[PDB]
Amino acid sequence: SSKMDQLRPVLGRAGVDALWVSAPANVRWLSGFTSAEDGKVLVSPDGATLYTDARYTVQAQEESSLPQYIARPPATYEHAADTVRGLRVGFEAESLTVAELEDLRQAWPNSTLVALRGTLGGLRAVKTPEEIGAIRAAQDLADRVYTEVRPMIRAGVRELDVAVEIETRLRRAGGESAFELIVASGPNGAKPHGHASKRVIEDGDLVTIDMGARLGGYNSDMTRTVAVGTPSAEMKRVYDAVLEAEEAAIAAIRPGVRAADLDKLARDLLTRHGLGEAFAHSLGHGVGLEVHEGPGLRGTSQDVLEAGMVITIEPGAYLPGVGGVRIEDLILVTEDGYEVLSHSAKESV
Amino acid sequence: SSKMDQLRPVLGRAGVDALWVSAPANVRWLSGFTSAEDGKVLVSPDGATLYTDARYTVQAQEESSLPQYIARPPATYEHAADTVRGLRVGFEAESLTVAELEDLRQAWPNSTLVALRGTLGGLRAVKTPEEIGAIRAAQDLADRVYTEVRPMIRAGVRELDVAVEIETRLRRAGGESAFELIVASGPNGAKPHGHASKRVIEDGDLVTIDMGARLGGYNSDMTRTVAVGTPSAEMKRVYDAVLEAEEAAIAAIRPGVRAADLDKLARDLLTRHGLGEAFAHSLGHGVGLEVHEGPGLRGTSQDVLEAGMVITIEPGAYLPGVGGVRIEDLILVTEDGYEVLSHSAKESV
Ligand SMILES: [Mn+2]
Ligand SMILES: [Mn+2]
Ligand code: NA
Ligand code: NA
Repeated sequence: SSKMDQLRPVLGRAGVDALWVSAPANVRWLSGFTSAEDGKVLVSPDGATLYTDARYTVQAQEESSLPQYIARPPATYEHAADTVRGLRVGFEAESLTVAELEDLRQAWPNSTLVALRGTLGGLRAVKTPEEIGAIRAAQDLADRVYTEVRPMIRAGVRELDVAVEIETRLRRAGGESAFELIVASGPNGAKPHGHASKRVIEDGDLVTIDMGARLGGYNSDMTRTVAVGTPSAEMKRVYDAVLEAEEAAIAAIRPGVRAADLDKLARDLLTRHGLGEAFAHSLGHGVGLEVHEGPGLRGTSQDVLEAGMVITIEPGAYLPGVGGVRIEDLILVTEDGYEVLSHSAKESV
Repeated sequence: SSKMDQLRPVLGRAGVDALWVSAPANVRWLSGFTSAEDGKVLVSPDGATLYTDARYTVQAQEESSLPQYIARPPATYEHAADTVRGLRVGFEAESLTVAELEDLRQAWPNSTLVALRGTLGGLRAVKTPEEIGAIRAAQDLADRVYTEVRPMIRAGVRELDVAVEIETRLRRAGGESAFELIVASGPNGAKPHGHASKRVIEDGDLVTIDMGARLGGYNSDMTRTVAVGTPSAEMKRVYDAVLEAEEAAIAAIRPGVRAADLDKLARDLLTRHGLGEAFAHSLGHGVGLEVHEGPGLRGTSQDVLEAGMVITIEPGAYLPGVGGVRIEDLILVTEDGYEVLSHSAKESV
């Protein structure tokens, strides 16, 4: 099915006649426009139109699968007004500011603006071959840079300086770091939400490297933990347990599997190995135009995996004050299983 | 005056009894909390409270000048509800999403939520000595890195690689690039909104470097243009005109001067030197917790400079297809004039 034909039944079920698309990832998903922060799309009974300004005339003509109307706000949505007269027009309430909604309400007095909250969550969950190709290119860049930087990860090096080297090489390659880099050594390994500090890596530390590349608008995401010297017996057990959990959850991926059941498989396994008050509260997430997008692999998830989805699998176990381990791979769901896209080594410790 | 005593009369004039502060820069401005994306402040007739979750208990106790209530959303604003019963509660409509407003409306059914749009613009325009000190530290880092990287800017080097070197050194120093770096050489100098491309710098090019450092939460901002080899007679005239405009506008800074009149001084000067269909449409902006904040130096501005404000002055002239020049300094308004905070050399071409 075409993207528009995927979207329209979702709008029907949501009880709207039209949709003002303002989230940059959904503007780009629908239209192909790659400067989507400066575009908007109106989906309506008359079709679908990309709105952007005259700086982007040539670029939008070349990129957009949708006809274009060229103007700056507020001319864009004022021009759109007659198209939406008498209609229920959905908008993306998790994205749109109150001021932006006020602007639309003033411009469309003969329309009913309808807030959509979770409605479009996971709209982009299934990727086309072209999209998968772009994600592969991003992840291949991430793997190349990780493999280049890995030998620098040794005693005497600051976490921060490992992160700098990763960022440097991603940028020199024409990409960028997809999110704030995590290089978490020793007790810093036990803090999720920690990034890369000035802490110097020492012999006996595990080091967790959580990184991704954004390249051509698409993201990748992986996590590795490595040993510098010989870790404690305890941190080795932690590492082996998390690796066991990761490889077990990956091996259950197939069309039709419930995201929540993957989460349960990992938490049960960690619990059997003594780590069931220590683990991460989501197992993973979709990756695409955003680093974090649908589906979600929480215990409460109602998502069901299908072929073409790209997700992470990332069990984690944290021992506050001591250390912690995360290991994550980027996975493509296939017609009868999965394909691991992230190829960097997973080492023993 | 204290920050709260600055804010309360603004709220009075705006016709509200209370304010839900959600913009991270204003959460931090009022409270001192430095992880302000994960905090909110309620200003009310009962006082002012910082809301954040238990991950931040110790940090918020140490940092916050305001009492704290520790919880995750929605417990935070549900706990706040009885404080705002019967009140007109302002919220920051340019920041808050529609979904976030819906959440507050459900939690505060006996309150009236009042959208504030431009109300708090320039709230943070005047800086304290401590704030100025933080901005000086950021700009000093920017100057140090610019001076280190300047000699690499030569024929044969990609724009992108100059940007990478800047980013690398800012990050290694414990800061970061404040915004997407611009290194614009040759005809790329004529494109505002261009950043750093793979274009190789050549003899005869001007190169425009637009950069800032974020350090300890505060930003800096400057722009330099330099010559690689000998530029055309025309681009030299452009450079000299823009430098003349910049130094003229800076020299008019004092308490009481109108931001719009600074803009007029620069556009008149560029027009006298043949560049009055070529120039930038704002002369500059405040800098602080955000790179772009009040005041604004557009022709339509109603802002008036006062002592303690930190602003940029940045005339620009662009010759599409040929080249362009921007030059910018970061300026502190003083009791009877100004002080230039950005110290990097401004060269002849
Ligand atoms: Mn990761
Ligand atoms: Mn600048
Ligand atoms: Na991954
Ligand atoms: Na400046």
